[PDB]
Order: sequence, then C-alpha cells, then structure tokens
Amino acid sequence: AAAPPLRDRLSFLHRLPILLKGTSDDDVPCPGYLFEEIAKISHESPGSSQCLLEYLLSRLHSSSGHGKLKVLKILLYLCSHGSSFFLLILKRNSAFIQEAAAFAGPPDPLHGNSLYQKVRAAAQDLGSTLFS
Repeated sequence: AAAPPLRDRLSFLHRLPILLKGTSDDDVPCPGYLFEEIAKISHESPGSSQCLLEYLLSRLHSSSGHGKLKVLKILLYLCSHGSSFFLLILKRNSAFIQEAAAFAGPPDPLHGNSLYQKVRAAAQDLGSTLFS
C-alpha cells in the first residue's frame, strides 16, 4: 500500500485550516507562525508528508502569482525545517520547481511584471537550496 494511509488522509483534513490560511491566493503575506506549523505536519508521518506535497504542488501549479509565491516560501522553509522524507519526495517532483522558475505571462496593469519576477526569484532560491 504505497498511497498515504487513510488515517493520514484524515489527520491532514484536520490540518487544512492551517494550509488554507497560509496559501490563500491574495497579496496578504502568510503569517510567520504558520511556517513552523507546516513543518510539523511534514514530521507527523510519511503519509502526512505525501498529503502535504499533493496540496502544495497543486496550489503551486494552479494559483495566480500570489499563491505561487506563498507556496515557494513555504517549500524553502521546509528545506530547513521539514522532514527528510518530504524533501525526498519534493526532489522527485523537481519538474514543478523548474516550471515555477519559468513563470511568465502578460504584464499587470498596475504592477507590470513584478509578480512574475518575484515568483521566479523565489523558485530560483528554492532550487539553489534543494538541488545543491
């Protein structure tokens, strides 16, 4: 049984309020205290780590730049504070990090290309830590 144990699916459902607050697709920064909260989720079990990766990679791929930026900051924090297992599985999905480092699109009317720039630099920062 290689999928996350049902018990880990259920415990992760109980952690979704933490994650939803920390990755909302808006310009209000993620509160500092949620980073350690997230790291603790990854240390609960391998199954927890797998559920967490599914959530974060889904948001990274699907969100606007605002949510992508929050996910990338969370992932960089997890490089220093998350479980070794979580890092192993994130490494396996390095294609998503390369994709984020290539995020581009049409300029915003107010902010131009600054959000794209931020997102790409955060993904480069994650890559330099995770891939080195």
